Amino acid sequence: MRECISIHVGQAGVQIGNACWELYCLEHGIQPDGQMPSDKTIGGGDDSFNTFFSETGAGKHVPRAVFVDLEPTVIDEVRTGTYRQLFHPEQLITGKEDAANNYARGHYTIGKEIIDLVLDRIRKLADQCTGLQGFLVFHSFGGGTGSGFTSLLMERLSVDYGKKSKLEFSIYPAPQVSTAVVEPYNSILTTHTTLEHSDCAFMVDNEAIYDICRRNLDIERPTYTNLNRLISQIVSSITASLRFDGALNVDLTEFQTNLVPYPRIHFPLATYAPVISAEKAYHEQLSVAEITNACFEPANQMVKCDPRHGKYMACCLLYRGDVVPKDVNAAIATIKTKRSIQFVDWCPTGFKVGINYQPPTVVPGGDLAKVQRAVCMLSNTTAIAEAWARLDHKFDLMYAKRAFVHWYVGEGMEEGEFSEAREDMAALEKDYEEVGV
Amino acid sequence: REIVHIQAGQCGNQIGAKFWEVISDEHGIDPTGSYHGDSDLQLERINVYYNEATGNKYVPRAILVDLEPGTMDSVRSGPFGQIFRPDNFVFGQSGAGNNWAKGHYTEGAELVDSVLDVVRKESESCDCLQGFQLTHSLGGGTGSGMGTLLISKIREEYPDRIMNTFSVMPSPKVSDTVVEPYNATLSVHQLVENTDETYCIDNEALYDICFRTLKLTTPTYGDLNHLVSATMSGVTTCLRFPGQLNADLRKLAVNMVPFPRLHFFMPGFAPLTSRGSQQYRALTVPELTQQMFDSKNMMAACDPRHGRYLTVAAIFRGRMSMKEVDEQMLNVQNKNSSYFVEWIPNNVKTAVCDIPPRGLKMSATFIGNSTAIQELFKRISEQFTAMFRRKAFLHWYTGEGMDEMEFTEAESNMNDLVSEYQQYQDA
Amino acid sequence: MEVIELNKCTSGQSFEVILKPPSDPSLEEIQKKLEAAEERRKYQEAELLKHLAE
Amino acid sequence: MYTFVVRDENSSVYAEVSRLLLATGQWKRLRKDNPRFNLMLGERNRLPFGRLGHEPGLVQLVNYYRGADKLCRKASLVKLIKTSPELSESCTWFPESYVIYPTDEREVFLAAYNRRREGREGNVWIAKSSAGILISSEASELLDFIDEQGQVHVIQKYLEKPLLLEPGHRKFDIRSWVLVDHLYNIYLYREGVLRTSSEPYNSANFQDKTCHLTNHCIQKEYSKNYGRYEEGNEMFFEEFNQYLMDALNTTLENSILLQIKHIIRSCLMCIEPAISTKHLHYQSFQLFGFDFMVDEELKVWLIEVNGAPACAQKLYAELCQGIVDVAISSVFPLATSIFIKLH
Ligand SMILES: CC[C@H](/C=C(/C)[C@@H]1C[C@@H](OC)C[C@H](O)C(C)(C)[C@@H](O)CCC[C@@H](OC)[C@H](O)C(=O)O1)CO
Ligand SMILES: Nc1nc2c(ncn2[C@@H]2O[C@H](COP(=O)(O)OP(=O)(O)OP(=O)(O)O)[C@@H](O)[C@H]2O)c(=O)[nH]1
Ligand SMILES: Nc1ncnc2c1ncn2[C@@H]1O[C@H](COP(=O)(O)OP(=O)(O)CP(=O)(O)O)[C@@H](O)[C@H]1O
Ligand SMILES: Nc1nc2c(ncn2[C@@H]2O[C@H](COP(=O)(O)OP(=O)(O)O)[C@@H](O)[C@H]2O)c(=O)[nH]1
Ligand SMILES: [Ca+2]
Ligand SMILES: [Ca+2]
Ligand SMILES: [Ca+2]
Ligand SMILES: [Mg+2]
Ligand SMILES: [Mg+2]
Repeated sequence: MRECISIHVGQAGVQIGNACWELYCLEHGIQPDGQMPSDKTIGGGDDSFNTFFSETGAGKHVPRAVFVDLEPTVIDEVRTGTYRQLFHPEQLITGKEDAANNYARGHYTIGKEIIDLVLDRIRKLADQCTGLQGFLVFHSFGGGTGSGFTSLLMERLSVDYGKKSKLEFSIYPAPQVSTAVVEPYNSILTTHTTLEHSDCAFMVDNEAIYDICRRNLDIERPTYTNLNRLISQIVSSITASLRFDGALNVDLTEFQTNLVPYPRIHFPLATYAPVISAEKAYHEQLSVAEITNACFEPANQMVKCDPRHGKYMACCLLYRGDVVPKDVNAAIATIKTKRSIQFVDWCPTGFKVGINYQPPTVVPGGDLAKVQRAVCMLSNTTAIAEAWARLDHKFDLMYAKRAFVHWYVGEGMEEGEFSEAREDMAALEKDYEEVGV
Repeated sequence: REIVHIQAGQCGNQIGAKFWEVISDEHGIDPTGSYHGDSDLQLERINVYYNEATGNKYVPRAILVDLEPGTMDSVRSGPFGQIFRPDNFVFGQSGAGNNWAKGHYTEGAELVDSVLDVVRKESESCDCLQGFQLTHSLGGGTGSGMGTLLISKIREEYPDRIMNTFSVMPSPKVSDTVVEPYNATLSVHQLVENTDETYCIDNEALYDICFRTLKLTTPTYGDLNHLVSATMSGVTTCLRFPGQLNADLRKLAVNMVPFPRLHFFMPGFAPLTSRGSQQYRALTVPELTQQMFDSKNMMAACDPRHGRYLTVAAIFRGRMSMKEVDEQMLNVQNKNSSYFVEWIPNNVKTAVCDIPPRGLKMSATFIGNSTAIQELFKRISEQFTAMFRRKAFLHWYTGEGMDEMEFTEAESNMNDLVSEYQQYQDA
Repeated sequence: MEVIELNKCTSGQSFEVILKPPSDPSLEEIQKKLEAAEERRKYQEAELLKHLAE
Repeated sequence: MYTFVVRDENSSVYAEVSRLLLATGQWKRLRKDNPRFNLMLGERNRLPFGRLGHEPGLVQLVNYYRGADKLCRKASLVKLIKTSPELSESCTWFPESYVIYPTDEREVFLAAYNRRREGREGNVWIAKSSAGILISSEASELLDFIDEQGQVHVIQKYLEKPLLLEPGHRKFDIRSWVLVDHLYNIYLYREGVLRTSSEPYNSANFQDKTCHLTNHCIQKEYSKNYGRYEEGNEMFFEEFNQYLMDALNTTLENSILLQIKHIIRSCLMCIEPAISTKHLHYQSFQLFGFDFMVDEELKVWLIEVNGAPACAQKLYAELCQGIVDVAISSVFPLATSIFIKLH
């Protein structure tokens, strides 16, 4: 058994992390107090769920997790919330004042003063790992902490844990729920600095989650709670292969092997189905062919883009529930003749398929109906570069007039880091064009 | 976390006192410092503006400054006068004679150290101080001259904290002395350099609103101050109640100020309601939105239709449909997209608080960083120049040791500010 | 279209469907950047304090 | 009211639409880089489709189907018809074509060409490209002409037996106008044009291009007595149908128009799953210009499809009005039909 440490940075990372660990506990039968009746080995063991949970002599199942934020109010809710008994106080790290939506403040000014405390707390977790795989890092692009402190942390983790894989779950900014005008700046700055330190990154555009919540869950104005419960379902289907017995994506390195042939092009598009309103009185259970076909609908993607106008490099189908390989193959055959699914010439046209028989768990009283089968498709398509183009364009509009740049320089960042980061993004866009055009 | 509030001079203390009356009521604090509210949303961020004293007593983190005792005697005698910390009253006897030089250089310089003693004591007992807010006028002597002296001294001791002001701009329509353009130009010179956010509250706009909109034949300062305290309550709502957006002074400044000198905001409020006047009619979300963007509802006497918005913050208060608020806010931007600069994408941010202000079921507060604010500084500059080209009334200032060169520099800096707004109005 | 690498367990199964075959900065360098940014903040503050002293 | 931007000035069809838009009093034109538009008259090349449909509170409509260049580029169309199941290589309304690079089909073309020399059948081909035409009877000079240039060329079967209008013994090509809206309804304009030739068709020398190429530019300049039978070398549908009834005892609907509607519906329903904007975050529509050939057996051939087409002079008012009525007002409603719905 090989352990995984989850790191949750800033408000978005912390609140999504809470959603995830609530869901993990429901999926594994762990009570809020940490007890797990079905675990017959007290205070030890190396089962698959032990990759995410350590155990105390008292039978408490403790998340291998660290929460970090530069102000205390979000993590305070964890300290006094339903799952407060779950976490050790050392795992919950708060500063005094936040990065004020300023990458330079989170990275240089405040990050310098807190980075060593965070690494010390991570080392305490690592010291209890017989074979650490690496890290799963949750954070927003747009926040000052999520962007700036995360990029510093990723750099230092490459130093302290050079042989360890690092995966990201990154919240891409959407004006409908965004809090800062400078989020395009923070997103480009943190992508440039993190790019060589992240092996695989799952971007989630808040706009897509927002619209899925409105359209499929009939929520008039979705809140972060609505968004985070949907996001945790997708995160859970992505990380289930690390937490349950299986043969596909059983370790962090396998995400890179199966999804990222080119190191810079390490942003797989996630698509999830079905998303069904729990308020619906009568539900019609979608078939394997129907949820598999929904994976090629832009309306179900975590980032709105058009895969018909890019090329695939890799494609993984992750089913949960009542699914057998016979029906998946009959579905894939049908879809191939009716959909625009073009791979790059130097890659096989194929799918790696994983099935977990346990259906998706839902939070009691949440917005998501229980379904008998669900699927998350992870696909590395060049079409996700549309998201970079949108982001780089908003950057260009503001940076041409140097709007807000003085906030960053006032924190000791050089103005040249803007153009250096933007040039890296220009080369990233060109890389996607070379692969897919 | 904590904010330290300073109010200086007659105008600053009269609007400051009404500000504390209003928000004390919203947070359920009675005139004796006891909490008597029914909602926990009232206490969740109470420490932003109030210290906790034993006996469950909440005391405003407020410093009251003046160079004459009169207005602050009235504050002690007023409705909520017993709520202020008696050690936080700092006052002289001589007055400032509506003279910026007396406030800034002679009379105010004698009193400034003991104000900083009280500021230091309040800051030292702060868990994590955000910064400072100052209320004052620019047209007199204490609030304008000593207020800006205080700002400079506070920046020197707390260079990494945010400095915010509510600055009342003088107008010939509501004027006490002819030297107001001098005091205001000297003050703007200071504000451009040493504040992070300044709310420009124009007595010209306040009068016009009382007269034309509220149908008050003879507006008094009390009527003017009713609009200001309601606006101050609105613009601080995001700091005082739980919320996601512009929740502290620094995040607000980062969202609102694209260039450090252009930090002068036009505030507005809807619905406009006068003193003691109860209108019981429900105001729909479309009506709130249209009225808060309406030129007639702005409290800096400039026409936003003549300029472009760099940034906008809107705060809705009361129980209402958040879907409707989003729809109406997008409706205004999509239908009138020319009034918002295209090189700052998504520059309008909306916040919503459940707790409405007293007397209203719903309201909306507007904070705009519009290039049309140049019209306010143009107006002051013309009134300054009409007198200064004849050196009229200057002896009041040279008698305090000032030189004419300091006037020329302050005028030059304000005209530069005007030019910088016009630059981004055409960009 | 062939199915390869079919693995089965009591919790699920996995396999692969093929349709068509094919045709870092060091610790010292990080601290250097952090300290250089700190020195730039210190210089800018010193310039302010010098201005206020004037 | 509604808003739109203009990133393509040279569109004579969308200038009249933009003028008609403003003439309604309910439309307003924005600057070029203002993202708060309901409608984009986008650039023909490098259109940033990736930035459309991401503006909260705006239904966004662009005048182009992303991915419609497959039908509108010559080599792309030859590859589409051959490789698509719905169209097949055995497509009987499309002349035998071969993509030839200076994915190539040099050997496959030499095989069918030499076949035509063995049986002594008509063996005249034509080289053309969407970038620029050389009609020849010998293959060694068509391959040499593709290599002097440096772009992809197609070699298509030149219809040696066209239908000839009398008097004049002259060649014509038919242009149809098809509007496909956001719901992918296929609307064929009731008015087409015949871009005729001014000088008699001459099968002896393919050297003089004027009698073989029926383009309006090649006739406006290279032909003397240009426009002596009809004004501007353009015969509209009421006159051509009268000639078909007089000269051939048939109608334009029966002998020609049923085939034209068939080809329009074949090509468009073919790419429909690859370009449809149903359930996409931004909608699309596009006006297309089909170019057809009619041979002496009254059989219709498809020549090419133009995604950025110009309109005949006397039909600018009616068609642009239909563009505003069916494509734009159906998405943005204002406060007889000139189209034939192909379904
Ligand atoms: C959008 C930014 C704003 C600029 C404007 C031009 C705004 C835009 C809208 O009001 C939200 C216009 C409003 O819907 C109607 C049509 C009912 C208008 O008849 C009300 C009074 C006239 C108006 O002036 C022309 C007003 O006083 C104002 O300001 O109109 C400046 O804040
Ligand atoms: N999906 C989702 N997005 C969130 C959540 N919280 C914040 N965001 C998004 O994250 C971005 C703001 O960044 P935050 O994570 O709040 O900021 P931060 O990391 O705490 O950094 P600072 O507050 O600047 O120190 C915006 O785009 C928000 O829409 C959340 O709980 N769920
Ligand atoms: N296979 C073929 N048989 C007979 N004539 C042909 C032919 N291929 C092309 N032509 C003639 O050549 C002319 C131009 O051909 P084509 O339509 O490929 O050029 P183009 O793309 O410049 C036209 P447009 O400007 O209308 O889009 C046509 O008007 C037609 O008469
Ligand atoms: N809105 C408002 N303006 C005031 C009030 N009192 C004075 N003013 C204005 O303030 C300016 C005079 O400054 P004042 O504060 O009285 O002088 P100070 O005591 O030296 O600071 C003039 O522009 C007056 O119009 C008040 O209570 N409300
Ligand atoms: Ca165990
Ligand atoms: Ca590494
Ligand atoms: Ca004295
Ligand atoms: Mg935060
Ligand atoms: Mg006075």
